[PDB]
Formats: sequence, structure tokens, C-alpha cells
Amino acid sequence: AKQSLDVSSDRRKARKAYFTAPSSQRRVLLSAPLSKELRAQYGIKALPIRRDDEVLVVRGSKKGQEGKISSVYRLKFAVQVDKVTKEKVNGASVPINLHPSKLVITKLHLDKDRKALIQRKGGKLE
Amino acid sequence: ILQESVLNKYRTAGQIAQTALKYVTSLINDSYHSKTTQRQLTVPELCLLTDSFILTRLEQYYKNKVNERGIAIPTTIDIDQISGGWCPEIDDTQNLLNWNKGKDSTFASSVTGTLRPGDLVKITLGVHIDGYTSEVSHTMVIYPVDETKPILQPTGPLLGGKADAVAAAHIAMETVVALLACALTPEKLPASLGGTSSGITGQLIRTIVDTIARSYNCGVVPGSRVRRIRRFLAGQNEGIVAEREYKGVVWTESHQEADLLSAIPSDDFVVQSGEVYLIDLKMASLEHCTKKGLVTLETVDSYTGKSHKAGELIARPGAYVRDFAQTHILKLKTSRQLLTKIDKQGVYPFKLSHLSSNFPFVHENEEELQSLKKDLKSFRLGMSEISNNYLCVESPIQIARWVPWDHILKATNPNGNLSYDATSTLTLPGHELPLPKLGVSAIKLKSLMNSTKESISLPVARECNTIVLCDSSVSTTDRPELLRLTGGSKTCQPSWIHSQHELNPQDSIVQGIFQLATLAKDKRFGLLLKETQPMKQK
Repeated sequence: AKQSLDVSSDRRKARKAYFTAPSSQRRVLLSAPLSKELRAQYGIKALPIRRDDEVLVVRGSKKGQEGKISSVYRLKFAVQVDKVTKEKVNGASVPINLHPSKLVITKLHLDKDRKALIQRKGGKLE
Repeated sequence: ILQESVLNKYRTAGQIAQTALKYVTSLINDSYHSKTTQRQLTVPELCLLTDSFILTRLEQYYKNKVNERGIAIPTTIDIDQISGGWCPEIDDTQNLLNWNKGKDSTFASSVTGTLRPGDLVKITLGVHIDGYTSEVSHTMVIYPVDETKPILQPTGPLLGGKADAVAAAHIAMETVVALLACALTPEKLPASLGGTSSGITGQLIRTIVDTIARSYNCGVVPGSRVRRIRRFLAGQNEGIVAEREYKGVVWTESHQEADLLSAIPSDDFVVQSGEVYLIDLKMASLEHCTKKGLVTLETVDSYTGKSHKAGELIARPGAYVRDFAQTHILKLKTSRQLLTKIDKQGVYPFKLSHLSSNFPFVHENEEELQSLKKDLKSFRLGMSEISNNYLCVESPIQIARWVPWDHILKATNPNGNLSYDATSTLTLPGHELPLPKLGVSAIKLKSLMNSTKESISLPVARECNTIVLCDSSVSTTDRPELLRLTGGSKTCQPSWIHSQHELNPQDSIVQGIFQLATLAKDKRFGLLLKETQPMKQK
């Protein structure tokens, strides 16, 4: 149960907030957990998913498939992985929209900012 | 059907083309290699003087006897990555400088018009008489001049991927000439290369050319062909105008896809006697390609606002093509007069400077050049309305580009076969499928090429000849022989190059090539290859 008077339990307000959230909030909303090995290596549980990291699909019909994040389509709350597609006979290939909470990060794309994020979340890289 | 008169017309056109090519080679050597000339000639000046020399030589032959004669392919000079279509007008120099201000230095030779050491300069020109066409194209190399030596010679050979491309193109030209000459004496074809009772096929042509390109670590640029030439139908505009009947062998991105996996041209033909064949070969160096990729072409426009890319060339094509199936009465008098002159020209691609009454100039004068430019400004005014109503089209400027296969495989196209560029002016390349097996269209492939960061450009070398298969009756000496109308050891003499590759002799196709070279070098009991000689000038 909530204890703050500044937090709302109203379903209508929560859903309006989710569906009108801007792009910077959608980045936080589209977080993904790390794998077991990465979790032990970095000491953190989940990160906001970004464009160049490698994932494992752990739910849905495409379960067990791996690949690199191709795009983070925040407008449609989805991510697209390069190896996870649907094909037609005329040669068409349509990316599968995957939700990042149904993925698992297996390799992180590290930069200065990402390292700072891990270290301020309590990571212990290298 | 061949005849003495047809053969004579082909011989005359070929001699004119050889003389023009020798003239431009001498001009390049005087401007950059001999360095005796005070002023260095630039590319548009070279093209203009070449066209004038061709017209003045052609005026003397077949007067009041032939309905149509003139320049078949306007003089084109291409540099390195630029694979064709570069015949700029003289009134576009300041335009090119202004357009390419703030760009890279990669196309500096073409932007400025001044050649630079190490450049692969490809010269292409063709002459038609009564619709009987002879075309020639030769790659040469620009070298720095030595100083210590008494005699002007290069400091060293051309080295690297450009040398690989030049060698591949030259050896492919020689081997194809020998193979097509073996069609007249089929019993002389080497046993391993093909059957003693078997003829020459486009399959054999393709596999020999591919073997040579693979040996020299080069690709075959998708514009290459070995086709048959008929009266008024020489493929003078192959990517623009369609043809009812086609007999020859082409290379495309589709052929590259099929090779990696293993009106429509097909290699299911036998080379027959008494025919004229054009062989045009472009070899692209794959020196900087550390992976396996696809060789394609990027088209040049005149819009500097279409992107922010630093290594992009901005230019406007100089050659136009008249579409005689389209009729529309223009509203400008200048436009109507220009259309009358364009219809006077013919079914060959033309330059606006070719349409001036002053051109060709009797005496190269400053006032003559000024009068030509004065005509040229009004010609541009008329040309804008002529092209706005689809009466003429531009023959494109193309750059050879390399796209790696992993990007194509990872890319997703939601439309597949159905996607096509509907804003394209020309129907033939607009409705194109470079990858029939993968369902990747031309517009999709252009998008992938532009999106790649590893899509680089490739230097290209070019060799193109015209040959006639003269029978026992048609030839002088009562034996069949191959008459090379243009090209050979007098005009298309190779530059000084050195390559680290060679054909590995442990291949049957390579052994057949070597046997063909032996039979060519034999002049008594082998192949008879009679080369057309340039006429004298001074």
C-alpha cells in the first residue's frame, strides 16, 4: 500500500500517464533485465535498453533467439532486433516488435555515460 | 548482311575513331607528361577539341553519298571512381567549382578539370557513318614526370588496386578478342576451354571474364557487355532506350548474386560469321574491400541540398538523348529551333555544343569560343523547356560503389518485390530488380548503400573495342579473320603498371586463355587479327 499523499492509485491517471509519456520517460519505461552472467559481472539487475546492445528473447514465439538491437521504436513502445523478423514469399521482411521486459541483455554497449550509469547504480565493472 | 560497302563504312568510322583517340592521347601527354605546353588542357576543353577534330575529319569522307553521319558517343573522360557519363560542357566550370565548394578532395580532378598523378583517365568515343558504328575506349594512367633522366619517362609504374584493375581489363579485352576470333575457326579452340565441335557462347565469355577478374581481385562493373551491333542499333544508349532483339552477355547485380550463390539478354547464343560485335569491359578494384560485397552504381544529381555528405560529387550531365516517340509543341521559339536541330542530329546522344552552327571551329579563336558560349546560354534556355516536357532525357553520371553483403542480409524491407521508385523519370532503371532472389529493388538498394558507413567507392578501368568477323569472301586473303575496327597495339597501348596478382596456371580456363594467347601471337597457323590503322595527321 502507498503511504505518500503525492502518489496516485487512480487507474485512469496511471494509464493516461503511460500513454502520453514523452520520449525521455519512455526510455526509462523501456528497461530490460540483464542476464545471469552480466548480473554477476556488473552487480546490477536491469538497465534502460539502447540501440547497440545484444539481447536474448525469453518469452513469446521467438523465444531462444539472439541478436543485436536494431532500433528502439519508442513511439510504439517496442524494440526491433535485426535477426528477429517475419518473412513473406515475395521477399518482404518485417521486423518483430518486441517488448524489452520480455528480453534479456547478454552484451552491453559501453560508453562513458553508460559506465557512469552503472557506477552510480552500484556497479563494479572490471 | 555484310557487304563491301558496309565493311568500308565500318572501316572508315573506325579509322576516324582511332585518329581521334591518338589525338587525345597526344594532347594529354603534351599537357601533363611532356609538359612542353604553356597552358594545361582541362577535361571539358579536351572533350570539345576532340569532338571538333572528329567532325572536321568526318566532313571530308562520304560527302553527298550518305544520309546520316556524325559522332556516335560524345567524347567522355572519366576519372577513377567515375564509371561514365562525364562529358561536361565548357560553360559549367564555375558551376562545378561553386557546387563543390565545401566538399572533400576526392573528386578534385573532375571538379577542377585538371588531372593529377596516379589518376586512371578513361577516354571513350565513337563514330557512326550511315548508322554503322565503331566505338573505342581506353584507360590510361597519369604519372609524375622524372627530372634526372634526359628523356621524359615516369618515375615508376602504377602500383596497387588501380594496376590490378588496368591489368584485368586489358587481359580480358585481349582474351575476348582471341576467343571471338576462334568462332571463325572453331577447330582451333583449345580442348579444355571448350569443345572442338562446340562454338563460342556467352557462357564461355562470362566464365573467362569472371576468371580473370577473380584472379586480379576485381569485380565486373554492372555496365559491361559483349554484344552484337547492327545498323543504328549499337547500344549507344543502353540504359535508356529499349531494344526489340538483343544478342549478347551482360553483367548485373543479379549476376553477382547468382555467382555468389553458385529484350532480356541471355547467354544462349552462338557467335556467327559476318557480324559486328562490341566488347565493353569495366573492371572495379576491390583492394580496400576487406569483406565480400556487391558492386553497384550511384547516380549524380546537381542538388547540393539533398544531404550533408562531404564525399559526394555534385554535377550535371552534359549529354542528352532525344526520345522520338514523344511529341509536344513547345511554347518558346528558341525551344522550337533547338528541337529542330536536335531532330537533325539523329538517334545518337548529343551535346548542346554539338548543335551550334559555329562548332566545329575552323580556327581555334577566343572569339570563336565566346560565340559558342553565347549560343550555349540560349541553348540552355531552350533545353529546360524541351526536357520539362519529356522530349529529351539525360544520360546519367554514375559512380561505382561497393555495398557489403552483411548489411544487405541484415536489412529488412517490408515491401519486397513490390517497391519501386515512382518518381524516377526513366522507366527502364526505375522498374528494376537488382536482386531477384532476395526481393531487393533498386530504391531499396540505393537506400542501403546510402545508409551504410562501409559503402565505399571503387576505382574503375575501361577497355572497349569493336570487331567484325570477316568471312572468306569478305576478307581480302580468302580466309576468315577478325577485323578490329578500333583498339589494339597502336592506340590502346597499355601504360606502365605492375600488379602483385597473376593468373594461376593450375586452372583449365587459365590454360585455355594461355593457349589463345599463343594462337594469337602465331600469325601463320593460328588466329588472324587484322587491326585498323589510324590515318596520318602531320
